Amino acid sequence: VDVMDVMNRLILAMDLMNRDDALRVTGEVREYIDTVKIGYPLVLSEGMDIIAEFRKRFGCRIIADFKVADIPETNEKICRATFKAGADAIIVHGFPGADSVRACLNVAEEMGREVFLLTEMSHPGAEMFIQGAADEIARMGVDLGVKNYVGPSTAPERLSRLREIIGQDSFLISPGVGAQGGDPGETLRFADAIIVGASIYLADNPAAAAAGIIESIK
Amino acid sequence: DVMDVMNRLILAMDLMNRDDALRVTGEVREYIDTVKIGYPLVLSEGMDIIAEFRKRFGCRIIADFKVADIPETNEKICRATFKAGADAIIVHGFPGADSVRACLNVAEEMGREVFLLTEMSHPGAEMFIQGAADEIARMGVDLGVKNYVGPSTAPERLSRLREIIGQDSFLISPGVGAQGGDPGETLRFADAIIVGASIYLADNPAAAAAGIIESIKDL
Ligand SMILES: O=c1cc(O)n([C@@H]2O[C@H](COP(=O)(O)O)[C@@H](O)[C@H]2O)c(=O)[nH]1
Ligand SMILES: O=c1cc(O)n([C@@H]2O[C@H](COP(=O)(O)O)[C@@H](O)[C@H]2O)c(=O)[nH]1
Repeated sequence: VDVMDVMNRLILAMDLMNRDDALRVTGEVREYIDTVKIGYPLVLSEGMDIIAEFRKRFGCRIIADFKVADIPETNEKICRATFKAGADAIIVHGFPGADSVRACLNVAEEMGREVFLLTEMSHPGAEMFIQGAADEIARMGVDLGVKNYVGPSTAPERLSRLREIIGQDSFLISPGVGAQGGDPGETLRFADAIIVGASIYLADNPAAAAAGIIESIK
Repeated sequence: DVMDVMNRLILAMDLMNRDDALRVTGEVREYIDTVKIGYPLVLSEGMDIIAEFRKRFGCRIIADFKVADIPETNEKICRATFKAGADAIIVHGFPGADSVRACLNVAEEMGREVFLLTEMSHPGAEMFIQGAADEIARMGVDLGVKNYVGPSTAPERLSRLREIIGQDSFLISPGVGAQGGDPGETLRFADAIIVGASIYLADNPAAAAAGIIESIKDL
């Protein structure tokens, strides 16, 4: 169906692990972004309440990057807890199979939230097992009506293939830009938005880093 | 040398509120010294629940977080988890060797354990995990991983996993009870069984745990 709009096509990966730094750095770049990806590094350090804190302080969409990868019954519980904490969307692994994905879709439909299917990863180890399964995982998502996908900026031809599988109407976001070597502009040939973590949050000047990224893709 | 689990029985504590989780665990505390805590409880009550279990029950805690990210992020997850007091963490092997090593690095630094999840118990595991499982297990063996998780619901797969990891490795196995796995059959290959809802949702959890141990008193 209709997919979300991400301001400036840029999603902040907020993986700092203390609340003060996470809030401060996010504050520094709040003018450039309306969507923040929060994962386990921050949540396990500060608690699930950090999600509602971000939404209230910044008025942003929160994607919970929890790479959900359990059996269906447990996946439903994880999704329910996560959406109860205010997350707008959750990222789910496809490698555990269709029942595990459907469990997440069920909860997202009930609660009016979104699932992102992680089809392929950005790190070298992804080549061992994930890469060979990635096209089939993406097709599994398409066949189940998944609208939102995550694929790797560090493998542009794989990202291009993913876009071909999911079609032009699906929403695609892509990590590995900056620290992992992915290029903002090239990634946006295929992705609707890029995800950027440390090259912003570890920068001497995070606002300048975000502004520079946006300048390069204006 | 690997850990010893009292009565070869690990409680999967997947209740999602603190009072029920603590109470039910209290009911069965005499039967077990090792509890597996996952995201259902942790995301509902906070990471402080791990230290609470260790202090109240004196148990080993396995954090079932199915860690499945890039190496940099895996390191962060493991550090947060071990800082919260977890004795061990469960890590997926499907994201590959660098991602597993990141977890081993932190576990070595902090004096804790990694369990490698090689194969899963639910039907969807057939789609992608099953075909990779022997290679994931071999990857673990080649990296010196000593602790493994494999499925009670696929006994011949569990047997194959034991053949790959050898007799000296430690193997725990979920899917017993609710998912149809049998305690005794599973313990032919696994060092311990993991049991969740068939204990924690029972009308009488202590009776359920006692019944399970009674059925394996022989082993
Ligand atoms: O394939 C993937 C999937 C991810 O979610 N990620 C996540 O995206 C972020 C990347 O951060 P960074 O820009 O600092 O490399 C991290 O939160 C990481 O866990 C990734 O790097 N590769
Ligand atoms: O392959 C696997 C791996 C698991 O960790 N688990 C976990 O083991 C537990 C099984 O609980 P139960 O006995 O209620 O089915 C759950 O916490 C689940 O997430 C599993 O069921 N299958």
